[PDB]
Amino acid sequence: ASMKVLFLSADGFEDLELIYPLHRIKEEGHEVYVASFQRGKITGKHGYSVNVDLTFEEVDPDEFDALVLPGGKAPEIVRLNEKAVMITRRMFEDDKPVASICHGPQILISAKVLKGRRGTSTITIRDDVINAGAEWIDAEVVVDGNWVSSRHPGDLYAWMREFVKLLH
Amino acid sequence: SMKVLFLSADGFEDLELIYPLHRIKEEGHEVYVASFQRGKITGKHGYSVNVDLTFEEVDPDEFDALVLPGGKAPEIVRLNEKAVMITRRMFEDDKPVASICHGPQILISAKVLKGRRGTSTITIRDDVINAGAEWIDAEVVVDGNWVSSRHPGDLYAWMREFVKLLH
Repeated sequence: ASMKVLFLSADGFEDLELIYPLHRIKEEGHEVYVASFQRGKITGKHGYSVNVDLTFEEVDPDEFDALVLPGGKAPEIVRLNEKAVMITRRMFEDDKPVASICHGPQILISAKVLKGRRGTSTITIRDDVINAGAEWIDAEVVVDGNWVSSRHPGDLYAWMREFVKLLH
Repeated sequence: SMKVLFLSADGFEDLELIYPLHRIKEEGHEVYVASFQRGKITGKHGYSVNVDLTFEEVDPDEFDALVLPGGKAPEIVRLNEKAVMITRRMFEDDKPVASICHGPQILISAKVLKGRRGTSTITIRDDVINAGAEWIDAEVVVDGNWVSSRHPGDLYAWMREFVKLLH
């Protein structure tokens, strides 16, 4: 079956980490939506632009089948938005497929869903993932039930290779 | 499992090189970045990729498919006789060749486009037409072995069709 996949991001996203899964997932015939603080566009660390489909306030988590959490600087401000964190917690706790890369897990940390879980992130926040109760693993991709996690843009091939398997 | 060669240089459009590298590797194919020299090459937006081999080191007979990303790189790549030879040989041998944006400037220089059909960035439409091809404004065009797209907005469709050609 086809899915509606939600992406949470903001200005300062790591360009490849948002744009790669958008296209890769759309290739499969899934529908992709980007939520952020405001309608309009968001701009990456490296200058690429992405259109925003809806705001965090507008999101009904029950309307979406899967969640993607790219990295960059964006997770540090996205994790301060209580709605974005509530969306994340709801979707993750409902056991919907959730994909994260790089700093994306800072949103998962804030969502208080990582205790007893296993995955990865940029190693620069390894200690924070551990402090959130998860086992941190240094690997290109980790699959922990619904949670598919990778570290950085070198891992993109493996990240979506594993994530697309959950999107049916 | 095929060996897929990418021709690029400094000034490449970052997504147009990096998206297909990962997308194709996902499939279990082996990917190779060739440029003027060993070391690294850096995109328009500052992403870096390692160079696996030089143009002069490439035997086109050892590669199964070819990818030609865009940006500023094609305009200097098309000046390299060997890079142009690699592309002419692989294309005439009917191996899968994917191009996007300015990548077809290399195909123009390889003199392989007469009576062919495809796309590119619209800013070089007239040059593709002058090379003997029919130019189509579409997110992806498939003309036998030649899969062509225009710009980063077309990436999903571009590799969707190209991966099919690879299997």
